[PDB]
Amino acid sequence: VEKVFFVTSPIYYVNAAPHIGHVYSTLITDVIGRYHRVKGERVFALTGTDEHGQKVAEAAKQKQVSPYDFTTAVAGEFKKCFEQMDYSIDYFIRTTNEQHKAVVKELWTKLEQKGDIYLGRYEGWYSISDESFLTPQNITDGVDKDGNPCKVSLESGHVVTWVSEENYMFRLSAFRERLLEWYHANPGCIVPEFRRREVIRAVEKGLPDLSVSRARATLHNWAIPVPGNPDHCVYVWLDALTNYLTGSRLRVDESGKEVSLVDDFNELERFPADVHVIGKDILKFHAIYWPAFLLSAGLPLPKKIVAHGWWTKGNVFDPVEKAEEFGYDALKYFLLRESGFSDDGDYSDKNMIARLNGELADTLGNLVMRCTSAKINVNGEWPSPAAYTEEDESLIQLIKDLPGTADHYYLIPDIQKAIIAVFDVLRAINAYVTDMAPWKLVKTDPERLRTVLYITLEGVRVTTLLLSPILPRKSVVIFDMLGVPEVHRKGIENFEFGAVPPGTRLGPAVEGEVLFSKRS
Ligand code: MET
Repeated sequence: VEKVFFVTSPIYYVNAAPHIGHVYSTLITDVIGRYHRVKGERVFALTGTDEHGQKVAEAAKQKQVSPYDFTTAVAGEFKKCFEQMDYSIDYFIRTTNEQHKAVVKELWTKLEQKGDIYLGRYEGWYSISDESFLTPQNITDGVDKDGNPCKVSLESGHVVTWVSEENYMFRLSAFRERLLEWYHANPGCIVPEFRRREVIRAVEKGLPDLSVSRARATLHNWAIPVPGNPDHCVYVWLDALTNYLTGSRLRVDESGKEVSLVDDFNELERFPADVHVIGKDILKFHAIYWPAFLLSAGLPLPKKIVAHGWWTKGNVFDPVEKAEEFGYDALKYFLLRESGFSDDGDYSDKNMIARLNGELADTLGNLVMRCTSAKINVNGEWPSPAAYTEEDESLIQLIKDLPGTADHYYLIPDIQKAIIAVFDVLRAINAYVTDMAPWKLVKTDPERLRTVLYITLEGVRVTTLLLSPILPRKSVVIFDMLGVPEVHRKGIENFEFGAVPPGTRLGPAVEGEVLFSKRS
């Protein structure tokens, strides 16, 4: 039952540079990973690059560079981007890696031996930009790169082309009943629920067999050869999906480089994924194809697929530019708070500033300053509380209930709802402080201040602990200001109210230090 918590992002295409969609997907992956480490579990978080296929090769042809140099360069830009964004991903995987290819061949061979791969033809539409097979119902009319009539995808609006090849075929049609059993037996396996319902409808309709090879010429020879048939290459998505299996089997050193590939996945206790984070654009591949391959191979199926609301891939939005302007943690807070499982979000500077000023500065920041202020907290310590009033007890109840509420939300996972829950408590704590007016209590009633101050400090600690996956740097600052011992900054034991004992001294002040500075 207890294993390493395995969380993954999709592996991104290297045809263009890093951008918001990749940053978001990896941010979600990172936060889930961070939450489970704070909870005290073992974690392996995976991200990477999808480097083979027609469109990557063509993207490299256009830049007058060999596919090897082009992919190695762009992968480097992705790695730099993720270091810059301050993630805590455990490993970065590239499909060009030899161990990955080893695993692909191994999986391919398994599927072939079970009788689930046969030689056939695909005659039909294809989107090179989505590397996706389409039926005629998923295309319509549109405009070429030059401007002529042509066909485009209803899915993405990218150009389609007709394909008539002799291909290796995966017997996907044979897995319809089993996939439907899987979805019905595990009704939390796809999130959010309306995307779960979408998948089920699709599979109910019926499943065609799936092309899993292309002729080597079509792919510009930039792909993995099919075992025992050099004229064919492995489909970029069988290749790409398999990264999760590869990553589950790689021992990794202290610096982050891969070292060794185990034979049996159970050695490392990662497979299958506990959470696959993906965009909505790639749901069919993760919820239909991937499990069908795993069923064919007799491999365990993933627990959860979370499909967020942005399609994974004169109006620029540069994450690193904005994080340099508003702060890293602040931008992360905004991206995770502004949207759930929909595109709609006012990603404007007006709204980024509204939430920076309203929530992060006025609600969280102001509250940290009030409970550490030398005017209010005169001894610079956690006081021992006196007797609790019924109003005190109501706030204490909220703080006690928060961990279990936030835990359920983080496990769904619905990170927006987990933030909202924490901030509801932060608002309540502010309301309580304005009622008790502890600044007045310093002169008039000191025994009472002890109680008010203790509750405020402990509320700030518990909320900050649950926000630490969202605001990893600022949570450390906050804990330093509160003087929270290092041991108390993680572990489910410290989700409990009263974990930091009275008499703990605060961290020292800096002359005019601000936590979140208000902009405009
Ligand atoms: C197995 S995840 C693959 C995702 C795909 N390379 C994309 O960027 O959309």
